[PDB]
Amino acid sequence: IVACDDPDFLTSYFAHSRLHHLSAWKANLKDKFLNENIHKYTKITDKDTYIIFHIDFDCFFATVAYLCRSSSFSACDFKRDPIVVCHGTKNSDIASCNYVARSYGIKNGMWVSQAEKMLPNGIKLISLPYTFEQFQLKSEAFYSTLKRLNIFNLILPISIDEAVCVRIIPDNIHNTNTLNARLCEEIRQEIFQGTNGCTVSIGCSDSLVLARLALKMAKPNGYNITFKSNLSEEFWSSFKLDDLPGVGHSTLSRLESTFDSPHSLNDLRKRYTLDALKASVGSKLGMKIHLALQGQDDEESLKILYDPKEVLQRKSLSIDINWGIRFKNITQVDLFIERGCQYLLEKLNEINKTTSQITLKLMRRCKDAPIEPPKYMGMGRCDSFSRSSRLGIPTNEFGIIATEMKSLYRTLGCPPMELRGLALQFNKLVDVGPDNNQ
DNA sequence: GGGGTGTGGTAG
DNA sequence: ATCGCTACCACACCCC
Ligand SMILES: Nc1ccn([C@H]2C[C@H](O)[C@@H](COP(=O)(O)OP(=O)(O)OP(=O)(O)O)O2)c(=O)n1
Ligand SMILES: [Ca+2]
Ligand SMILES: [Ca+2]
Ligand SMILES: [Ca+2]
Repeated sequence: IVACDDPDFLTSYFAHSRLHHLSAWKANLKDKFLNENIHKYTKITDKDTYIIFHIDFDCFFATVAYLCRSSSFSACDFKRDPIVVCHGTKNSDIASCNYVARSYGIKNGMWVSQAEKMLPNGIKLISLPYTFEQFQLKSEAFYSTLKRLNIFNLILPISIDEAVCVRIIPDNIHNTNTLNARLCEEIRQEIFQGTNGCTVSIGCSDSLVLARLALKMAKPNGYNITFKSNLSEEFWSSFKLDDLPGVGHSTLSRLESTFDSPHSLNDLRKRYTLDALKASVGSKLGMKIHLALQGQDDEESLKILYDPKEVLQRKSLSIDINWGIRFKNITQVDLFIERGCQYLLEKLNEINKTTSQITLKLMRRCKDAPIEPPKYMGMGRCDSFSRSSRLGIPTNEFGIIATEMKSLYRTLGCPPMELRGLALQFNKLVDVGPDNNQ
């Protein structure tokens, strides 16, 4: 066991943290895209008419961890057992659950302790460990298969297990549902073969937003083709409000307050007005939802098609550590800040940039919150504080950056024993060119 | 019109 | 036990 004051803490935490893995895998996929396209264009233009195939592994970690499970789980049945992937036994996140588990109401992100209560007696939850390297290998097979099929003009990485794949249709060609279904079935079968048993679902449409909703309707282990010309009340009635991309729990709560608790996207689209929507959730998010309820993308979402190199380019670099943070004094806090800045500077030098602006953010135990929260080593209920600094000259120098980060910590006034989380951010990245003469 | 700050929220 | 990350738009509210 490795405590936060141990030099090996960051290495250990990132080795175990699935959320760190997701972030790192996504960042690597974006960098790979940029490196592979440095001399190519491969951007969608205004003259192109396109179809979106949104392809995503079903219950990704649960599927892979099952297929790669150790001999102690040899008898586990993926079709009949409720399966989760997690580290622990109580207040530990279910990173992924299979569709048997979801039949009982279990969802990704739930704690094991919450999920166990949803099972009737005699039904036992199977908890599989993470298989991080094999998650990545299955991802490799997925992205390799997509490219090998030679059916897409543009393949955009969304996640370790998910890609937006764009097919341009010439005016030349009469696209049909039958042709799209055959492509869906080819993709699904080739990925199933190429990954040695993992399944993907596919949403197929003429917008990014409808392709995402079609993907949800397709799952598990299926495909759905719903173009704007195919839209119906039956389609909209099939979705919850937070099935919309960009709508999470906070936005959902506002929509339910404003529109008398709609229970489907059909309820919402029959009740809303654009003006009332903007007043409830904000101008830009309101417009996004209004357009989505017509099956249409907003301008911000379309940028990934028309300028993927800009959208996928990294603009900031940070670490966040909000688990395991228990320091007794400022000396140990300062050493942790130094270790984090060393880690960040290794990443910054790998991309050959400097930074011009940095931020320290912290989580501090709320005055009335227990010192030991419900989740072992968790941050618990906290107040957040952050402060940024503009550096005089863009730099990659540890002495400058770590000294200023430690200064920023002091300005926020958090006693070491009350600290529950820390974020170190390089907010603005600056190119390094061949001319460095003053 | 231009700039700045810290914070909210989402995704996977 | 248990590994609650992290990029990035949008916002509110401040300056000239
Ligand atoms: N709260 C979450 C959500 C996702 N993930 C990890 C594990 C997921 O398997 C993987 C992909 O996320 P998805 O949202 O695509 O979810 P799944 O693939 O598990 O299920 P599905 O896509 O079938 O709904 O990211 C996680 O660790 N914690
Ligand atoms: Ca998935
Ligand atoms: Ca996914
Ligand atoms: Ca959503």
